[PDB]
Amino acid sequence: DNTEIIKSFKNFILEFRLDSQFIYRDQLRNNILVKNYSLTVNMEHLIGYNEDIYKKLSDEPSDIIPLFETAITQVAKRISILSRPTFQLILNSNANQIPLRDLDSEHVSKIVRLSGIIISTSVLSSRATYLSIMCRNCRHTTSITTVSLPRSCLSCGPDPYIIIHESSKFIDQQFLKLQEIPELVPVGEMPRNLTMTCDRYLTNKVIPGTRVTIVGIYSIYNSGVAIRTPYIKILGIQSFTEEEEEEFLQLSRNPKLYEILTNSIAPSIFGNEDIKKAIVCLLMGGSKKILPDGMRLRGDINVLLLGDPGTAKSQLLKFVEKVSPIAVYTSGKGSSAAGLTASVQRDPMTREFYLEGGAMVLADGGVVCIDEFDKMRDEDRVAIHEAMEQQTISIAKAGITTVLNSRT
Amino acid sequence: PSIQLPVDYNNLFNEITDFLVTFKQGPKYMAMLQKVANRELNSVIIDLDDILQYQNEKFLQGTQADDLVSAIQQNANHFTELFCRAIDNNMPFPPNLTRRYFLYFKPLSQNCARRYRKKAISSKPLSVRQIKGDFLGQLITVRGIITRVSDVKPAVEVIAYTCDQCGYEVFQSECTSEECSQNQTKGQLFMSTRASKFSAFQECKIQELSQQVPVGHIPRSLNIHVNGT
Amino acid sequence: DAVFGDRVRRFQEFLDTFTSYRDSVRSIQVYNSNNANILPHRIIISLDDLREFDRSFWSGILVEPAYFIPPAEKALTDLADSMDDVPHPNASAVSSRHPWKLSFKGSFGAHALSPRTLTAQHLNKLVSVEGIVTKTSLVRPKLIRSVHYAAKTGRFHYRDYTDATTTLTTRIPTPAIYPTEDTEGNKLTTEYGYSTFIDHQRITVQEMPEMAPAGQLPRSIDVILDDDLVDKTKPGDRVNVVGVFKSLGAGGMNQSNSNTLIGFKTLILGNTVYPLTDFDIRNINKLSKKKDIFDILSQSLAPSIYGHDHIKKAILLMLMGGVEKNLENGSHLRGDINILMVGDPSTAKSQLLRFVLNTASLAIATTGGLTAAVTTDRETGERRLEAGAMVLADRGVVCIDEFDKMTDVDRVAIHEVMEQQTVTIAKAGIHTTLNARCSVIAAANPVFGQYDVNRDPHQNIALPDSLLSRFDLLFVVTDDINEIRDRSISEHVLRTHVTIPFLRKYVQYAKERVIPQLTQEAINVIVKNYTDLRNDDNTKKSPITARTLETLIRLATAHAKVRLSKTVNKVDAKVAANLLRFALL
Ligand SMILES: Nc1ncnc2c1ncn2[C@@H]1O[C@H](COP(=O)(O)OP(=O)(O)O)[C@@H](O)[C@H]1O
Ligand SMILES: [Zn+2]
Ligand SMILES: [Zn+2]
Repeated sequence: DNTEIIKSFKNFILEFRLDSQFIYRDQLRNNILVKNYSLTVNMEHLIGYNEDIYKKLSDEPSDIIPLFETAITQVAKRISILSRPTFQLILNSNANQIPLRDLDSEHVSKIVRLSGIIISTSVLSSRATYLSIMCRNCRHTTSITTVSLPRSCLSCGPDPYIIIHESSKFIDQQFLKLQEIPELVPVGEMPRNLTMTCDRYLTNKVIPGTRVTIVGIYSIYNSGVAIRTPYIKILGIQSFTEEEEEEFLQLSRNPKLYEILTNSIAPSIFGNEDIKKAIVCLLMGGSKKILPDGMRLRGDINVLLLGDPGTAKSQLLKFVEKVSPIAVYTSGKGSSAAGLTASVQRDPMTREFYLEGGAMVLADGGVVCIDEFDKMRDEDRVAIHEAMEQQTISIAKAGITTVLNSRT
Repeated sequence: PSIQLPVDYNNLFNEITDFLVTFKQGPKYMAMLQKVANRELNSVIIDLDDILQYQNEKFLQGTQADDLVSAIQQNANHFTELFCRAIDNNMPFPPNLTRRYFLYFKPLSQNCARRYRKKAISSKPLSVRQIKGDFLGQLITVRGIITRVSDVKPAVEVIAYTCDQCGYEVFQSECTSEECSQNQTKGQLFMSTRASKFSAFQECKIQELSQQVPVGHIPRSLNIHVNGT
Repeated sequence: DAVFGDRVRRFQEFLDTFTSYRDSVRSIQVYNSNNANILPHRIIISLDDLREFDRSFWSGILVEPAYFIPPAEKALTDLADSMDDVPHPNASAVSSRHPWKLSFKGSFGAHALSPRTLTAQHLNKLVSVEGIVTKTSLVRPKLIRSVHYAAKTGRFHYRDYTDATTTLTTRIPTPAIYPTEDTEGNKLTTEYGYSTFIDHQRITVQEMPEMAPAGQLPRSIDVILDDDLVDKTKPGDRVNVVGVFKSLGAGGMNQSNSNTLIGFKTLILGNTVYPLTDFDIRNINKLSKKKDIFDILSQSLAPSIYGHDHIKKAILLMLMGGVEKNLENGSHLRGDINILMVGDPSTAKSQLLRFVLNTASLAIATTGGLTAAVTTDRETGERRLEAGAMVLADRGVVCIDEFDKMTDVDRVAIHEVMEQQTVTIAKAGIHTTLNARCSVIAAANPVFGQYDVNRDPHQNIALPDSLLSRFDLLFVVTDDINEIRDRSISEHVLRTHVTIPFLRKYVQYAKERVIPQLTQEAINVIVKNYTDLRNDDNTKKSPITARTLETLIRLATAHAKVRLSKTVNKVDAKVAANLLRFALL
């Protein structure tokens, strides 16, 4: 029965044609030549090629994805033999993404699509993928591909087998933390975090503060009466309408665009045209440049409002936080260097220390709004000096040291 | 699996007995054992210089001789028991459990070794850093400064018990004596602390001096255990 | 099995077909027999020679060490034990039983990795790793073979042991303790003098920061060393280590233990450790005789800065340095020179400091553990001192940025470093004296950001006068704008919107081979100039003390080194006096 599924995958790889070319076969051959044992399968082509296997994958991928891995491995080995390890499945998709807050007990073991920002990444971990074991009682050997060792020998007492280390294979794995965009979080709520796991070629592709699009499987694992920690098996990470493009180009073509936008910044406030234009410039921001020696010019524009109280200075920041696509608003009094900048904290779910981004790390590529700036402590200001002038944050805590970039 | 070595403990034990009987001060060690038998002295000190002198005397007399000093230096852990066994039979329940005396070896002197045309590497005042793993079980002389000493602590060598069912003294919960092993009823053992073999023990630590440390390093330390008198 | 013996014979054929290995083994044997210190039982195998001898065997060593390396070790040990009869009456039974260890050299192929590039795909392979030694563990001996005597049988016995680290192939482990009874059941007499023990230590290697990208934690990996490699390195050493990257234990495979987080432990079984012209000299000596060579060398320094000729000259003289002396009374005289920079922060101090740090061969950057009087603890609890920049820069130069921001403890420690060129460490249970013969270059900035040119740094920066007096030269720079000159210097910036390799050899040779002494020519000049400076009661950057005379002597010696003359002359003293007068104004 599953032989038909394998044959269908083989056809979808070898014989599928798009743009008058065998795009999947050619891309897998190119990956083999590069020696990258991974295949990026597009779900939009899969649904158009065969709907029944798509239904099976969408409803019960539990056996389908082992079939995907083994079929891709076999087909790639056939291609390598024709031209002259287990190949990883990578999924690219553009279907509608379910909100993170809408994930429930009904999407168990179902492949879903998500989007969010990475706030923490763990160190790499080595996991077994192929084992050879020997019985200590009688030296009988066998191979095994959650996995657990056999309780009895196949030829010896309970638990007789031991692992032959020099005849086994292992793979890497990384643990990731995803959360919803704070701009999409209504006030009065802490953004929901989500645990994600990736392995082999999908590791180390993101750092905290990165905004990504996810294709993966919703699942749970045991780590409250029956509060099983949910986690995501990462399958694919990605990181305007034509009429919208025309509308915004006409807006650019407007002979009075600059003044229109200047008035558009806080129209419910009077005057203050100079600071309005300066805030417009801040919203657009500068252009990045790189020196020939490798150093980067900070393109961010930082403006200090230093006037008398009651001059609509707070209202301007609160309005920008609405307007900017990426915006973070926090008070100087209620913040700290460990909160504004990155910090190292231990993850209770995986019992490991994690590098966790701060508020300014979350604002990477955007604008942060800070108020009562004169009232923060000097150490926080020293860290903000680095954040402003070098676009980096230096962390030296416990027994680890690291530097993390922040284009805020 | 069996292996062979040139060491012969029969010849070494006979040489030890002959040295004890013959080496004059009457014999020095026979006089010491007489004092011990007179209950005047509590511990016995064995001088390797005397053994080397006896070996050189045998060499000059043309008689048979084996390097007993080097044998003791290499495996002092067993040669201490050999000397104790020799004394237990030559001094004027298993015996080892009831012994209350102590024995120690004092090192060779460099002048004596040079006078007998031999190199005394073991007694050379090396530092704790220069002691490799090859010296495990070997009698060595270490030069350094003591940095920590612990107070006297109890150190029981053999724990003693008494049994109500048979009255035998048991040395190490159930009596292992022959009478209780034969009988179906066994008397529960209780710790006879006053009969237990207490030994005086202190913990000491020695450390390198400043002139012994290499460039940019920290002076290493070593643990010294002191027992008996 | 038969394959093990086949590979043993193959390695014996490798050793015989290239006698250049076993002849060195013979030389080591002869040297060891003559000393009845001992040379280690280790030789280095050229990977290219093994590749050209047996491609399969070399590929097996690189890719499947567990099945190829132990046969090679056995073959080498057999060749060593069979090349001579070992006529030693007693050493033959102990010292001759140590197995011989292999080392590798040459091209590593694709196995040239960093602690970041090292991944699970490289497991069970012999790889070479480049990195820095963060810390070292405590050394302990390890039992290998136990020898004991069975008194009741009248004959000796022996037993061997295996461990997952020392055994490349997964042999059956032997957790048995030293035996008390043998097969015959008789009580055994322990033979410590004939048992075999080998020392062992663990070190951690981390990827060098020079290639580490930002936004990720640094990558580290543990390396195991034994016998002769047990104490060959210290923390902070750049190292290239070759070893087998091997995994150990189990990632929760026993019983259920189905936690997703648990991974397998991995490490490297290290086996080889690599700690990290006349034409030029003659050209240097020939160039030294030109009258303009000093100015040419000064202009080659700091090409990114226009003007500031005196600062470049001072930097060159400081790099040249003076000459230390010893006296019959046991006293020692300082020869090195220090430089301090003061003024507006962004104005050219960072660029000059960058050039000095990049150009000098032993330049260490510092900013507000430099005292080298703090301990770092191992994982087992024991602790060791960590080196400080002021101590590591011995016979070098110290570069300080934001010198004003350094703490008072650093100041009171650096007083002795700058004055007596030494560090007096006095701590609880640790007392030692270390040499700190380093030249110091530092930059400091005023609190207001704008330097008050009408006043000395004693009020603009308000550092202690005792600390300031330890700097031989002081310079104040501030962007006093002249529009045409600023345009001329900034056109190069707008365009962005003697060779240094020879100069470094020049400085190295001059400081290495030239040791100038004083001469009657400079004595009168020094006395006259010092007396004139003392008589000059006009305001100056600093008062005139004997330290000024010492600075004059040091500058004269440095200028003589620039001239590569072993005797000072009047021109050196005149140049030193002119430079000091420029600095004091
Ligand atoms: N030009 C203006 N047009 C309209 N409202 C203004 C203007 N200037 C100030 N305001 C009023 O002032 C308030 C903002 O004051 P705010 O800047 O928060 O005080 P503070 O400077 O103490 O933080 C708003 O409620 C706003 O209505
Ligand atoms: Zn079995
Ligand atoms: Zn009893």
